[PDB]
Amino acid sequence: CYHGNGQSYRGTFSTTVTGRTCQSWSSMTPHRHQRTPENYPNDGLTMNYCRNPDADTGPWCFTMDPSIRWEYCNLTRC
Repeated sequence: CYHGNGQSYRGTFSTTVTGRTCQSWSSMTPHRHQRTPENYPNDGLTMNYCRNPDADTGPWCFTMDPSIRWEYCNLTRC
């Protein structure tokens, strides 16, 4: 679990809500994006971990599902 909007979340959980696997923020595969550790160095954008680099309402991620752009992660607001 995370606190607030999980802005501070820097945990190693990477499974979407639907049991789908989180894509690595570095990788442009399958979802091509700009939320990179490279564009946002102080965000926690490590590997495929779940983060909220964007003032979302909980920690989310880009999905390894070519069909699913992104989703929240299977976490709970501590």
